[PDB]
Order: sequence, then structure tokens, then C-alpha cells
Amino acid sequence: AARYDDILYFPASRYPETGAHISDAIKAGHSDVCTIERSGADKRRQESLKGIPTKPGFDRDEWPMAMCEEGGKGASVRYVSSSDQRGAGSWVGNRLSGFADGTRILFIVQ
Repeated sequence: AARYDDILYFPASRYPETGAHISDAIKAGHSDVCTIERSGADKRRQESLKGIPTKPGFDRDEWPMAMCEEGGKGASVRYVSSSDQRGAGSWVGNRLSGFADGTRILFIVQ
């Protein structure tokens, strides 16, 4: 039992606002590990974003992410410029697709 099964290196200079959120959230004690669980993501996003208004030009970025058991209630949410947020979320999902639900992935912001 290590805290994680494999590791993702997030490319902060490619997606600087989303990388700063993930880094600030991990530095504040939010989990650095994503226990992937895709089926519950819509439920978790309802819980993480409850009561947080939308903002024109920005997306509500979550860390931990909705596709992680660690997401949902208590997640960090930041307004992130939409091009940055959406590019980052697509990058992350693309890189995590090789891992089945239940895999624990440590995120390191590079």
C-alpha cells in the first residue's frame, strides 16, 4: 500500500491558470491523489459547484476533480479562463483514459 498506483505530470506552462489552481489546492492540503471513478462525476460536480454562480469568460474549475472519489463536497473551485480550463480538462482526461476506474493517480504539477 503506497498512496497511489501511478503518476500524472500536469504541464503547468501549457495551462497556467488550471495548473496554478491544482498547485495551490494541493499546497493547501486537498488530495494530490485521484482515485478515478467516472460514473459518479455528474453527482460530484453538482456537490462541488452547489451555490457557486457561473461567470462569463470563465469555467468553475474543481480540484479534486469530479471524476475522482476525492472530488465533490469540499473540493476547491476557482474561476479559470475558459480556454485554459477546457484545454486542461481535456488534457487530463486524455492522459487518464489508460487507467481503469479504481486506479489511484498522484498528480504532480510541473
